[PDB]
Amino acid sequence: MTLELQLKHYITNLFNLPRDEKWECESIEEVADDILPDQYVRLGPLSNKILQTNTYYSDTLHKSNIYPFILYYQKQLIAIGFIDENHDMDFLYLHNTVMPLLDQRYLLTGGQLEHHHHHH
Repeated sequence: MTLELQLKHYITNLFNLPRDEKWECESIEEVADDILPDQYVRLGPLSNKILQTNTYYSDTLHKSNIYPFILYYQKQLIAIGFIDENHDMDFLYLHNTVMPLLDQRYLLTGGQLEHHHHHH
């Protein structure tokens, strides 16, 4: 039920990349504003805050040009996201220090393409 495990499975399932391939974790201190867009850090408390970001890089991730990372502060998950080839920012779990803004479990595990009706 680990959040990091779901993130690895979610990313691998998204591009259908080998799940038996382990990546290399890199621990470095980065500013939320430098990484996350100003749209989510226009004036938020994460302004000039140094959050520990764990970026993972492997042969599959490097080949697909995908840079996945997890943001946490004081041993606490703050937000999760990865950058695809389209440079588009994909957020699977957003949780600010004060209160969370966006948090959808379906997106995190990848909701179906339709769930409005099924009883039929």
